[PDB]
Formats: sequence, structure tokens, C-alpha cells
Amino acid sequence: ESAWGPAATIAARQSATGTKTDTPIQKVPQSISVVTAEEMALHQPKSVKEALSYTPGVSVGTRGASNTYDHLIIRGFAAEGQSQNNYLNGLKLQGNFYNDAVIDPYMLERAEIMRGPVSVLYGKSSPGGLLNMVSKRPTTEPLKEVQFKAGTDSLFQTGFDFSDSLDDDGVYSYRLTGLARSANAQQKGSEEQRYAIAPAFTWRPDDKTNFTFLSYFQNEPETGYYGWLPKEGTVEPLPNGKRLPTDFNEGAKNNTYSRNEKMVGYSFDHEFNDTFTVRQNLRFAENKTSQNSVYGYGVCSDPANAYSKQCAALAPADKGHYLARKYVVDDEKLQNFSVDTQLQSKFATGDIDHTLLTGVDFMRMRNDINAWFGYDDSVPLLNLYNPSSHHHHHHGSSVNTDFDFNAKDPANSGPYRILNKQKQTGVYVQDQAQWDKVLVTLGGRYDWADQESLNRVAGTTDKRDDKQFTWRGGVNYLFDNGVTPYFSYSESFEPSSQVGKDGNIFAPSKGKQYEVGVKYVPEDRPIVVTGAVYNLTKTNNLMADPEGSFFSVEGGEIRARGVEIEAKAALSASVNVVGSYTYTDAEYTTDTTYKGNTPAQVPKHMASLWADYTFFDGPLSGLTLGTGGRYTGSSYGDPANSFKVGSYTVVDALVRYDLARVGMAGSNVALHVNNLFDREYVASCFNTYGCFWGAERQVVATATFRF
Repeated sequence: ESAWGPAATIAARQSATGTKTDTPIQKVPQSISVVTAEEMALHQPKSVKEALSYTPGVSVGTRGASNTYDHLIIRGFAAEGQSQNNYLNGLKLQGNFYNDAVIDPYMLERAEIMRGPVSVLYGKSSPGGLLNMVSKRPTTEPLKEVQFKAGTDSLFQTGFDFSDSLDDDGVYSYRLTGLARSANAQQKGSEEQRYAIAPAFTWRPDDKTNFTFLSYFQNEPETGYYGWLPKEGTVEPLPNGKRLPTDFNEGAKNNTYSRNEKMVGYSFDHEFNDTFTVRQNLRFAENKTSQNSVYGYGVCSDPANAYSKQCAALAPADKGHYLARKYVVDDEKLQNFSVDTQLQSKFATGDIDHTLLTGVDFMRMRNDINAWFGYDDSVPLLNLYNPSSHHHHHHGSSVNTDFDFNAKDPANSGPYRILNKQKQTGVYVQDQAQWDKVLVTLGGRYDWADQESLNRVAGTTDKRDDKQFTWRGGVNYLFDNGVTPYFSYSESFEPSSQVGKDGNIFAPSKGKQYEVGVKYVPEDRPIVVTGAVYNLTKTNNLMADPEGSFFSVEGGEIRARGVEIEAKAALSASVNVVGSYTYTDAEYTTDTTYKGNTPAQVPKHMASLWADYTFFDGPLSGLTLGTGGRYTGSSYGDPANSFKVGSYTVVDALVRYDLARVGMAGSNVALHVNNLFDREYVASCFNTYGCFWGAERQVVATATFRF
């Protein structure tokens, strides 16, 4: 098993996103999870987001039923500005504003998650949090796969995955993966459209040299729903005592959202001799996205709408059941270049073996934003009264009316046009020195993160050049019966894009984490079990001005201490089990307005358990039956901890049948169901006017053939 390849079992022993060198999990001084292709091909996730429903320390409901972005909250933290923090092949997919890229899981070999500070190897990043996806590479043996999906809400997906060798020596091999997916969003009027293709080329001139070309091209005409719903009508009842239905949509009938992705790059490694090996990863991508979206703000009786004219002009007792809305028109285009070059030197020092990693990482991102935002009264109000029993059960919500978007009244709307530039360069050194059973991992990295923002309207230009250093040290007492105790200190840094009162760009916030735990990686049985307890602190978090002044102020602090236990196994040739528990104590340590309060959208308790049985026996030979559930404790729906989103428990099921009994061994047909008990829940609220209905039970039938 290679950190950059398949795992054979639901349990991956090898990973390289934690130390940038192919290391076995037990030897990694940090909480690392790995969701293999197998596991993913088990639930047929819609996005890498869903593919993470069972991993501990990651909420995936930050946006409810919506999938526009694989935005995650890890260990109670996320990137600033609703941005993502996702890596693809050890390189970051640096996004900006609404321009953030996604990779379809069907194109991944595995999706890894690294918890806690990760700057020691990746540069600027949101504390405690990082997702690293691995492109599918050319396979060792022929692969001619064709897959067909069909599910609820008009879901239709047709995709292929072919990999072969051009020569009988395997010096030349490829892999072409693509898919065409179409579906209706949970919210009436909204659609989901995707076309993706990933071309890979691997050149192995010998057994010590590999250069694999990695490209990805994707087109999405419409990305689906991405709107906000009030706590009143979702979490809490509306005055009349009813609630907006889970399929309710508050946007224009002509709301539109598109994203365009294009990328070329490569992964290269070369072993010069018994001590020196070099590997370099490079990628270039130009990404576009645009939208015409009318989103809802809060109900008229919501503080946010305090200054709303359309709202104020209502009977004081009606403000509580009328929805106020705004809108945005956006169109962006960004390019991002990335290359990481590293050198791995293997040498000893009498009983002390060394694995020295030293490399230089570079990246630049440019994004051009040309958009328009509607402010108060920019769009008609909405009477939430209508959504009743005719809109619930019998049929459902109804699409509203069109909106202008064009003719932006200089009154209720204005222009937004920015040119954001980002540059980062870092050099790092790490060493995994094993002195028999005692593995010590230590290393660090220095960074040159420079940003430059141009406001095409104000004709302004804000700049900032950061120079940050981070290191990480850890110890793993490699036992022999499997158990592996480990502890480690880690650091991170995340620059700010916000400008203070002094007209200058804020300084970067920082992450510090203390984690200790044990990992059981038995060498005989294919089972992995890890548990960990940590104390992660984000510092210099921006907070309200002590003297309220529109401008924020740095110096705030947030602490997240919690426990995480995960377990994936192969208890049998017919038994597989995935399970995890997550305890999260996230609290505002220092903050002008909030404090003691816990950040919104982050539950205290989380747990998930899953298992599947397979048959090779009786009449049910080739049958795989699996079910499971995911637990999401209660959470706060706003910074003020004003209200709370209730806990919920969703169940997933799986019936898989091997088609061997039709001469099609290898292939198979399966039925997947998410939220079996079609539970109605509110995933979360980032504020009183920003709540998201969870996903209504979905059902998918999949036919995946192997020629």
C-alpha cells in the first residue's frame, strides 16, 4: 500500500499528507483520517463533503442540503470568509470569494483529512484543519469501468474510468475518468449540473523514476441552491405555528449559479540512489464562476432588517412572518499556480535511522471579481404564511417569480469589483528519526505569504506581505503488538484579508495545538483504531471594536479542546465496520462581544457507526447489506448563542449485489439510501437568518460495470 494509491481494505495503513513522506499511520504524530475509494464507492457520495460523514472532527452540515462548496468546519474551525481549505495532491486549491473549486469524489483514489495545525508542511492555513484529495492514478492492471446512477429528485449520472498501459513493460500508462451528472436540487426551482473529466498519464522509464501527468476539467452550468432561511420557519415555528418546508426556496425563479474548472499538472518522483530521492508536485488551474442569486435575509422582525423600509411599512405584528431578501450578481475568474519540490534523504547515525525531508513550496493565485449586491429593499418581500399543508405533504413548495438583476437601481444596490492577488513561498525541513520502537518526528517551515487587493471601484489597493514560521515535534512509541502511543505539539498561521481602522491589513491569526493519543495499527489483521485528545487554540482572532466602529479589532482568542475516536476494520471477509465519536469543546476565550460562547455551526457531540455484511454462502452469495447512522449533537445557530439548532440522527442503508452470477464478475448493482427515516432537520444556522434544512431522504440506484 502506497500513500498515493489504493488501500485494499477500508483501512489505509499508509498516508503521506501528514509528513509528506510515505509513512505508516501509526508512525504519524498527528490525527490523520483516510477515506478510501472503497468506502466512497460504498455510499456513492455526491461530494467529498459527504464522503466525510463518518470521519471524526469534521462537521459537514455547514450548508445543509447544498453542495456548491466542499466547505468544512474541522475541530471547530474553518478558513476566514467562508472560504475552503482544500488540497489536491499535496497542492492547495487556493480559492477566493465565491471562486472555490471542488473535485468530484469519483475522480479520487482517496480523500484524507489532517486535523490540527498543518502549516509545518503546507503554509498558511486555518488552524486545525485540512483536506487533501488524491487524484486517481494510472492502474497497475487494466481497468475498463462504466457507471450509471439514477436517483431521487431526477438524479442521473453516467461516468467512466479507464486505465491501461501503452506498452507491455508499463513504461507508458494512462487513466481517463469522467462523468456527466444531472439532478434537481432539494429546493424547488434549483438544479444541479456537472460535467467532469480527469486525464492522467504515467511515465516510468525505470523502477526508480515516475512522472504522472494530472489534469482535471469540469463544467457546472448550475450548481444548485445556496440560499439562507430564517430560524423562524425552520428551527422555530412561525407565528401561525407552522414551519417552512424542507424544500422551500426563497430565490428568484431565475436564480443562476455556474462554476468552471480547468487544471493541468503532474506528480514526479525519482530515486537517485540508496540515500537520495526527489519528488515534485506541480499544478496550474484557471477557474471561473458566476451567479444571479436572490437570497433571503431574515424575517422582517429580525434585527438585521431593522433599517428595512419594505419591512417597517408592515403591521408591527406581521414583521415576524414576512421574509426580507437581497441579491447578488457575480462573475469571477481566477488562476492559481502551484509547485512543491522536496528532497528525501535516508541516512543513519548508529541505531538512529533518519528520513530527512527538505523542500520548497510555491503558489500564486489571482482572482478577478466583478459583481453587484442588492442591499435592503433591493428585492420584494415574501409572506412565509403560504407554506402550509398544501406545500408540505401534498406536492411541495412553489417557485417564486423572476427578478431583474439587470438595471441595478443605484438606490438599493451597488457594484463590487475587486482584484485579489495571493503569493506564498515556503521552505521546510522535517526529519523522521527512528531509534528503534521510538519514532520522533520533528521539523518546521518558514513562509512568505504576500497579498494584494485592488478595489476597482474605490480605486484602492491594499497590500500585505507576511513572513511566518511554524514547526512541529512529536513522538510515537512504536510498540509491536500494535498499540502506538503518540503526542505532539503543532503550529499554524493564517493571514487576514480584512482591513482595520488604521487602513491597514490585519496581522495573521495563529494556531497552537497540544495532542496526545494512541493508534492501534495491528500488523496481522486489517484493522485501524485511533483515539486522541487535544487542546487547540486560535489566537489573534478578529473581534468587535471595544468602541464599536464598523472596523474589527484583532486580539481575540478561541479554544477548542476535544476527544476523537475512530475505527475502521475488516472483522471478516464479509464484515466491515466504520465508527467514530467526537467530543468538541469550542469556546471564545477572548472576544469583545462573544465569550464563553461557542462558535455557531459546531456541535459538542458527534458520533457515527457503520457496518456491512457480505455473502459468499447460500442463495445470497454476492449480497452485501450495510447500514449505519450519523449523530450530530445540538449546536448554536449564531455568534450570540441566541438560539440553538437541535440535535439529529440520520440513518444510511446499503444493499449491494455482485453481478458475477450473470458472467459479470467484478461489476455490481447497488441501492443507496441516505436519511432512511426521511428525517426533517435543520443542519445548522450560522446566524438567525442563516439556517439550512438538512437533506431529505435521498435514494440512489447505481450500476457500475467492469469490462
